Amino acid sequence: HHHHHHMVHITLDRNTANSWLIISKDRRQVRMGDTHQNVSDNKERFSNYPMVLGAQRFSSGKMYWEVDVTQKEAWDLGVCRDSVQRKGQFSLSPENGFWTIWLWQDSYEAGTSPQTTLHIQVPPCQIGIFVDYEAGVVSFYNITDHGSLIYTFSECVFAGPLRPFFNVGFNYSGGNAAPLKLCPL
Ligand SMILES: CC(=O)N1Cc2ccc(N)cc2C1
Repeated sequence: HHHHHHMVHITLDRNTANSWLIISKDRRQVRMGDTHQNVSDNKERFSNYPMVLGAQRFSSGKMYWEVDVTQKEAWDLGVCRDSVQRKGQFSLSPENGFWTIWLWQDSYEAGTSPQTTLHIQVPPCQIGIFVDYEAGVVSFYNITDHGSLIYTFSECVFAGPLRPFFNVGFNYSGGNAAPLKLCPL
């Protein structure tokens, strides 16, 4: 891919974070804390899962960013509508306003309904995410494997402003404490 030149500087929005997340001072890294992080509740926070949004909102254009997933066992990445549900249980699907991929139990899957099996030969340490708003496209790239394509959602019906979406995953195993990190341009 040659999407690198649409690079955007993403930062995380503390106000949207699940109350157990710890976001770095530079707002470029997030990890699961071992307890509640002593913040007030608000209507923006994801309550049920270790999720957080980017601060940036996109309603046009082409955008590209990269995320480091080194040594994690579980995570979700992509974009979502600004108006997605925050409270209670929900599935990650385009019908619910999410365009995502994930790692879970040693398999990679795209957040379609039902989910789609991904075929990745080189487990990624960094993921590239490309959004073309006008084209209705969200694509995922394996930066560890020379930028190879992972998955493309096409004919996307965004139906509103988009935000970068992150899930650091639970850490029941003790093997998933590592952060998600936004990689430098
Ligand atoms: C609401 C719910 O079922 N959750 C969210 C959450 C957050 C942190 C921890 N340690 C456990 C759980 C389970």
